[PDB]
Amino acid sequence: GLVPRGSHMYASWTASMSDATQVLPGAAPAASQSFNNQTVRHVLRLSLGGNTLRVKVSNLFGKSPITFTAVRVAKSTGQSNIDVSTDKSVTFNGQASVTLEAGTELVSDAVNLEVAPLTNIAVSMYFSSPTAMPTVHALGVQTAFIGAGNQTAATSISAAAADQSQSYYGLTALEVSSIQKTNVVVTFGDAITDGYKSTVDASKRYPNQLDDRLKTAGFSRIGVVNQGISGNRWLNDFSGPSGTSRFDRDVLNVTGITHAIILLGVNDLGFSAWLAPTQTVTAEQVIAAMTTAIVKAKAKGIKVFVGTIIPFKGASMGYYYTDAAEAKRQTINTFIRNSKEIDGVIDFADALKNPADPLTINPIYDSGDALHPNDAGYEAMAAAIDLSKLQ
Ligand SMILES: CC(=O)O[C@H](C[C@@H](O)C[C@@H](C[C@H](O)C[C@H](O)C[C@H](O)C[C@H](O)CCO)OC(C)=O)C[C@@H](O)C[C@@H](O)C[C@H](C)O
Ligand SMILES: [Cl-]
Ligand SMILES: [Cl-]
Repeated sequence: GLVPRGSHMYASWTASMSDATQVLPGAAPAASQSFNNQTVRHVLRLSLGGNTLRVKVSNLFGKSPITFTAVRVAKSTGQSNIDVSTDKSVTFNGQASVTLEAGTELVSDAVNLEVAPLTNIAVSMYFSSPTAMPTVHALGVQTAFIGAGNQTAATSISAAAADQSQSYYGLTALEVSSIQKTNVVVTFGDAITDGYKSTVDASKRYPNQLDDRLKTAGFSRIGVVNQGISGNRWLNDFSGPSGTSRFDRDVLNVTGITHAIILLGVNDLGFSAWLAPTQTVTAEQVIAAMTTAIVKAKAKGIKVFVGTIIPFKGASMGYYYTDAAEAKRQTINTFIRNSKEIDGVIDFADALKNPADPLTINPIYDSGDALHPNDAGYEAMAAAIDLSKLQ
């Protein structure tokens, strides 16, 4: 019959936030990016279409307030170009400018812009004042465009090509409304979820390719949002807040979440040889963190899938991969494969391993560093997933 007409918002695109000034123990301080009387135009791919949208901005890791002088949205026509006929003001309690205190985030008013799944929109921000922006999604795998003055409504960004970036600045979610029954699948992880080594501006991150499979199969109302952070660890901050500490924000609190795919831990194992020797952790400590996350998500009624840790022998031997890291990987994967608490295993390790040597990534899927898949490897990750799990 007629679908009940009550409208609801769903996360259509997400980006997990990191503090660009946070560094490893003993490391030299790191400076944040700043803007001063400048516009940043971001581009992002929507997983879910619908009738209206809203924008979530962030000063989560600011050390002082920031003021978004203007925020605008439009359909992207490639590079920095927009369809000016679709340009809309993004307001916050009716105001075009909004100030976020340090440590806070804010979702905008609804914007009347009809959008389709797997299309790109541009979200443009003007900062009139000197604005420090430590709150970023560092690894965007996507070009952002920076220019002088308020260009938020301009057809393109006029600037030098050296002013571009591949990060997202203070932009963390895009939510879209619909009356239809809708699933939201959150992919939670490290660089292998974030999509490091996939082709920039090509939407070839593994969650993008999973999304492609869903829409090709007809499931336009099953969305996939990305909560990976390159370099992320369960148990310790850097890169990004620890997985344990960000799970509530980046998984449980995602608007409309129904399913989660968790793939995290290789950095907990790999960082201790050299990057962070004071932060050695056991497989048991990783398993305990996973357990608490699984319990929390199941209590919220989320379907929880855990991926096996992909082989990584050859990845900076002696300085990331070690015999100790391999032993812990096998203990963790045994735990995953035998868990009766999770709703299912997604065996990424089995899908991507080298048939000639199961401790290495299949050479046809190796980006070249023995750790991160290439586009074909991210395609193979997506292909391994039983879409019945996401219903
Ligand atoms: C899964 C995940 O999240 O992955 C990534 C981290 C991972 O890349 C860490 C490295 C290994 C280190 O580099 C190894 C050191 O280099 C060894 C040192 O050099 C030895 C020393 O020189 C001897 C001197 O005697 O994994 C690798 C490459 O194996 C996530 C993220 O950080 C990627 C991001 O940073 C890319 C952005 C554009 O920055
Ligand atoms: Cl599966
Ligand atoms: Cl399938």
